[PDB]
Order: sequence, then C-alpha cells, then structure tokens
Amino acid sequence: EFGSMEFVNKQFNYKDPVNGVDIAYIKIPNAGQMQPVKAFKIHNKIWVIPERDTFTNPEEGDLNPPPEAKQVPVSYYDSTYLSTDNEKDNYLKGVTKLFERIYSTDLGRMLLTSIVRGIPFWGGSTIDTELKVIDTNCINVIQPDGSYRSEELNLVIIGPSADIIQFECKSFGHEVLNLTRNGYGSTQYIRFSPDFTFGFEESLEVDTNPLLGAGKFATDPAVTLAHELIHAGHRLYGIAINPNRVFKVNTNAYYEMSGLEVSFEELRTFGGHDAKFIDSLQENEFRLYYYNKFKDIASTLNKAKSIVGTTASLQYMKNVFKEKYLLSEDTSGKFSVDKLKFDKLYKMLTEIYTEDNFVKFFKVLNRKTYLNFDKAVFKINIVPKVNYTIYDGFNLRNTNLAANFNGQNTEINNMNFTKLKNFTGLFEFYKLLCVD
Amino acid sequence: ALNLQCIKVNNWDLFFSPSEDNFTNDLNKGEEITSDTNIEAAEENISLDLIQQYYLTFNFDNEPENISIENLSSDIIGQLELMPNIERFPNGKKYELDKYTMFHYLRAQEFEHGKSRIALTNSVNEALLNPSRVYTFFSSDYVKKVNKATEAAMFLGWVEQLVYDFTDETSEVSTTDKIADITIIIPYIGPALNIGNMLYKDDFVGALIFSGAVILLEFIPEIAIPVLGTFALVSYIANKVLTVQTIDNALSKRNEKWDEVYKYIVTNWLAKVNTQIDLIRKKMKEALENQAEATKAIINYQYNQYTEEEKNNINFNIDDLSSKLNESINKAMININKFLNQCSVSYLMNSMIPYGVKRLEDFDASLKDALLKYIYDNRGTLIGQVDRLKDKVNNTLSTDIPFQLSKYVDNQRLLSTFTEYIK
Ligand SMILES: [Cl-]
Ligand SMILES: [Cl-]
Ligand SMILES: [Zn+2]
Repeated sequence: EFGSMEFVNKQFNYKDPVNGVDIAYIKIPNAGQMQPVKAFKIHNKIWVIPERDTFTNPEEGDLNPPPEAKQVPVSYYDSTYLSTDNEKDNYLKGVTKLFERIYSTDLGRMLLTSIVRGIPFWGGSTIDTELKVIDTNCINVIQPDGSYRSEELNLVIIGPSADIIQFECKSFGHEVLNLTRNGYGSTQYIRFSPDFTFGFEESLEVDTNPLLGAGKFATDPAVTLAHELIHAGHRLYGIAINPNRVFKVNTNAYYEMSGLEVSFEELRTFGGHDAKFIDSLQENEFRLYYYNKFKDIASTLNKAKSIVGTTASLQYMKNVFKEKYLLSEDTSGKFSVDKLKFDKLYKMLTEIYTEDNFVKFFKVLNRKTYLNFDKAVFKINIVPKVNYTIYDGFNLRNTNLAANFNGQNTEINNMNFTKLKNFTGLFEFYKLLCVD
Repeated sequence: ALNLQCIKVNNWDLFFSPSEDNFTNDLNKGEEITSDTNIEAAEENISLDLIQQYYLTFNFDNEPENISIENLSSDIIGQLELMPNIERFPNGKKYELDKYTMFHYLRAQEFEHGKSRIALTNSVNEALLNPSRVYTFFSSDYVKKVNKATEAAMFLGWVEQLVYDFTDETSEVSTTDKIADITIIIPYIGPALNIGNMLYKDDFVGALIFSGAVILLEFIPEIAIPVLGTFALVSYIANKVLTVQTIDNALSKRNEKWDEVYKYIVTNWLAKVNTQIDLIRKKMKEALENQAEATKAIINYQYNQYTEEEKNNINFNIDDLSSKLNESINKAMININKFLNQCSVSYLMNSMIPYGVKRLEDFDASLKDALLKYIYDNRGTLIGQVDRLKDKVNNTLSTDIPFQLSKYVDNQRLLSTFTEYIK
C-alpha cells in the first residue's frame, strides 16, 4: 500500500471545490463548442477527466450500441456508466492507483518521465524565425471567478466512448502537419476505464506453475493502461508508425480469419515475438525516417530568432526541446542530432517501452501475443486495497491469491470479477464450415 | 452436395496467416567494399540488463516547467487525427469441406452447461448432431465407464477411478528419436483435433515420424532466400592500410550477411509457423477443458439423481473434483507444450534455416575466391603480410557461422528447447 503519495501527490475527491489550478472545469480542442467538464491535474502535464468521452469526436455522442456491431472479439455497452459523482470519484481513484502502480516499477518510472518531457513541439508558426505553440496541444482551465487561462499538457485520461472497453489514444492534428508522425508530437487523449478488464485464456505458464488455476484470467488494468501510455509515448515524440502500415492477412481459405488487420504500430507496442514480425528492411526504413524528422526539428530550432506568446525566453524553450529530443549543441549554440543518442532514444521508446517488458516488471499473468484475443469482459473494483494493491495488483502477497496468479484467476478470485455480457455475439462475425 | 452439416466458427478462433507482402528484404542486392565501408556494430538484445543500463543513464529531476502562455480563444477549434477507414470484413462466408476439421472436432466436444442434464460421452463426431452427446478422443473404455449409471453406494469409488482414468488418458506420452529434434509425441492430439485428417493416435504418431512437424501446420509457409548479393573490392595500390581495411570490412560484412539472413528467417518462422503452433496449443487446452466439463457434467448429474442419501452416504464436493481434473489438465499441457515447442523449433531448424545456410555457403565460396585473388593481386602493396591475411580469410570463410536462436529470440522456453535440441 506504499508509493501512494508519489507520482500523484494529491488526495483528490471528485466533489472537491474547483480552484483553477489542479481542480477545474476545462475545455479541450473541439469541433463546435463543448460545455466545460470537471477535470483534475494529477501531475505536471497530466490531467484526468472523469467523464464518458462524448466530445473529442463529433460523430461519437450517442452512448448506445451502434447500428452495426463492431468487428471486435469483445465489446460492452451501458450508457449509464460514469454518470454519478460516486462513479466519477471511484474512476479518479482507480486511474490514480494505476499510475502509482506503473510508477512504482523502474520501467514505469522511465516511461512516465519520458511522457512528461515529451512536450509537443512549438511548431505552429508560419514564420520560421519564430517559435509558437500549437493551440490544439493546450486546454483552457476555467477559474473559480469565471475567467480562464490556457495551459499546455501532454496527456489526458478520459472515460470511454460508447463501447466502454474500447481504449485508445486520440489526438488533434494540424491542417497540413502529421504531428504524431513527424517528431513534433501532440497532446494525447486516452479513453480508458479502470472499472472493467478483459478475460483471456492461458496455455502456457503451467510448466512453471503446475497448480495454475482453471478458468479465464483477468488482464491487469495496469498493463492495459501502460499499453496505452506506450502508444502515447510514441505519439508524443512524433514517431508512431503510420496507421496505414498494417500486417495484411490472407483470408480466402476456410481456416483463415475472415479479417483482422493489426497495425505495425500495434505489433511494435506489444513487443515480444509480435514486434519481430517486422523485417529489418522496414524497421530501418522507419528509423531513418524519424531520424530525418528529428534533424528537421533541429534545423527549425536553429532558425528561431524569437518566441511568441509567452514570458518564457527563447533560450528556455530551445533547451526544453534539446532535452526532449536529446540533441547536441556547440559552444556557439548550434543544435544537431547525434546518431548514437538518436538511436538510444529511439530504441528506448520503441523497444524498451513495450507491453511485454511491463509484464516482466509487474510479474503478472498476461497474453503472450496481441493475437491471443480476449474472450470475456468483467466488472472490477481495484480501489479497495483489499482487492488490489500498487505493489501486487490482484495477486496479494501473504494471501491465498499470492501464488500462481490466483488473484488474476476469475473462478478462484470470484469476489473480484463479475462476468458481463459481451455485446459482440459469439457468432456475429464468423465463417460457415460445412461438411457433406 | 445436397445435404450439409454446418457449424459457425467465430472469426477470432481462426488462423492468422500473414500475407507474403509483409515480408521484404534486399538480400540479393550487391555491394562494393571499400576501406571506408561502414561496419554495423552488434545490436545488443533487449533484456532486463539493457533496461537496467538505460535506467542509470536517466534524468528524473527537473521536468519541463508549466510556463505561462497567453490565453487562446475561449473555444479551441480542433479535429482529431484522420484515422484510416477499414472496410468491414466480409461475413458469414460458407465453405463445403470433404473432411471434418479441427473446428468440427473441437465443436463436437461441446454441450450447454444449462439444465439439459443427460449428457453422454461418445467416440463419434455425431455428438455434433445431438446436443446431449459430447465427443471424446479418450479410449472407448472411458466412454463406457463414464456413461454407465452408477449406484449411490458406488458413486465415490466410481468418481475416484474416473479422476485416475482421466489423468491416464491425458498424461499419455510417447518417446522416440526417429524424428530428430522431436523426442516426445502426444498421440491423442491426432484424434483430438483430427490433425492431418486421420483421427487415430496410431496413424498420428506414424505421420509425424514420417514427414515431421509439417503435419501440424494448417498451411505450409513459403520462405525463399535469393542468391545473395556479392561483394566487389577496391584495391589501393601502394596503400597497405586501406587495402587491409577493405579485407577486414569484406569479412566483418560477411558476418552481418549471415546475421541478416538468419534474422530474416526467424522473422518469417515467427510470423508464419510459430503462430500456428500457438493456436494449436490453445485449442488443445480448450479440448482438455471440454472433456473435464463433460465428465463433471455427467458425474454431477448422477449425484443429483440420488435421494437425500447424498447427505451422509456421499457428501460430494464437485469443487474438489474440478480441482483434481484441472491439475491433470495442467500436467497434460506441460507435455503438450514441450512437444509443440519441439515441433516449432524443429520446423525452423530443418525446414527453414537450411534454405538460408545453403545460400550463405554459396556466398562464402564466392567471397573466398574473390578475397584470395584480391590478396594475390595486391601482394606487392601488402608485402608485409599476405600469409597473415590469407590465413585469416581461409580460416573465416571455411566455417559456417553457428545459428544461435537466443541471438534472435528471447522466449526462454523456446531457447531451452533449442539448447536441448543442440544435444
Ligand atoms: Cl495500494
Ligand atoms: Cl467492491
Ligand atoms: Zn494498442
């Protein structure tokens, strides 16, 4: 139960009065005009919005099941979820606990630090001799008196949209620029819920744990969030792989999936074997590409003569980006990209921060491939320390749930998992195999 | 085909199978070695140790500050990143097969854990028809005993023997060294998923020994290694140092080449083969669980047929029963995973790697003649040490470079499988 007042040094209660600093109603980048939502600042550059996401996407306002299902293995709907103060308070505490758990690991500490330094580039000027922030990488913090002030941030955790267990990284872009793929980076919004988790089946620990439980095991919420934070990390450094690059599959044969399409960015993020499905020719293609993007940033910093929109000096801002991209500079102040340093930073964000390596640090049971599809959805409550801890997750030490990932076992630790109806029929998406 | 027996197979329970397009390489690409050829250093693998080194050279203090910026418009106008549009995948596609599939066999081992308490194990896939009849790859004797109506006075003994019978059926294992790289064989896998379409432990073990692991694959992966690109060498008349550097670069470059071919094959093996074995081990686990459930179903039904004698005379605890059968499933899986690990690595080593090694040997041969000719034609520039170099070249290009899986894979359970394989 330690490491509680560490990455998030605030004991927020959802109903606490607004103050305009770390507790305030805010407005985020939006198409039309959105009503202010109550948000919390849990750490430098990071906010949490305990609301269902019905504002980032205009085409996503209805919280009911879509006309067409959603070609996914598992899905869940409930327009009533996350609508009461209690629900929102518990959500705030859940997201916070997961952060502490992630932060309490060395890898987690590194990734969280990399995220905070991953400030979206100040590349919004049309005049190259000036550094200007890009407004979609900010939010407006409304003050108690009704006035407001703008603020930059790198990460926002919001409730899920209609499909409650569809977690993803969303960010706003520029009209001409591709912020997540050009090194600039952009503020990330993550749809996530610490109130539900997936069920998967193990086919392999045994050998090491002959007394492994029987049923399905629950994915540790911390792993799921860390997974999204890895995507967030890529996006903040403008190195996420283009969504168009996906692992095309054959589907004609009777035994083949009717469809799938897992992106390279996804294989990269999971790690393990998955990431090795990508040949070296293409991996080098990606690295060279982003290395050149980093050199562009370096040139842009050297072209800057003035900074607009802040009392912060041009020197400070250049140093901020020197540090983020780990650029080198001469005594003359010139900035450049060191191949070695670029390589380490690129390897760290791409190969060190992976779901699989996180499984290693957490030491929990987890799918060994992105291809081991979830088969169930459960309701959980990780806030009470008697159900889940920052140090052990579900597998509480000095408890009967301590060994063999018993805590993660649905049947054994049944008081912690309630199976919910999957909204994607067992036979919604399928192939008809017939024999004469 | 007038009449048909059909089953709906969930999309997510089907096989992966990457497109050959995802795999590219420029191995056939030639190259010219010079005294300035850039040599790629060895890419250290990711491990808890590397991560440790990264943690130390890490700055935690001083995060960028929350500097003040000038107010933006009260409404920040933005639009989310496009996000490619994926055409909905075709659904409900029908297929007419001339054989029962892995999916049929597996589906045949199911029943609704609802009220219908009259399930009966049996050895024919016609359990696919009757929802009260479950299929089993267990011996026919097992079906006879489990289906048999049992006296309340003989319930517990009956059960105890089924638990043992259950373990006997699933702990089954065969040994051999007539397959190379595959020492054990779980014969019931054949009749459990109808692997190779034979449904007879007997035929199964045979097929495996005959043609190897390929028997398990739902599709034979394709993997070709073109003729490797050759090296051209630049001589530097009267410039010993540059001439030598060229010879060392040509050599160090050959090592990268072997590494490149090895790594490429591992990527293909990993995506096309290993994935298929993984799904198979997941299905075996499903089959085993189906069996445990059916047996528990049958056993519990029997118990509910009694009359209050279930009180003292019995005092049955289905949880303990379930617990014991689960341990048997785990023991079984330990064997299955061992066998499948061997199949996987065996396929990599005997049906894939070989293709690259031959391509690499052709290459070494070429490079060798080349370099020895090189040294000769520059014996005047290298006057101080042609033998030293000749020996170096001969010693290096005469031995193939050892394929070491740990160099490309981290899954410890696959590495040991490789180590065991080495012996
Ligand atoms: Cl805790
Ligand atoms: Cl509770
Ligand atoms: Zn993902």
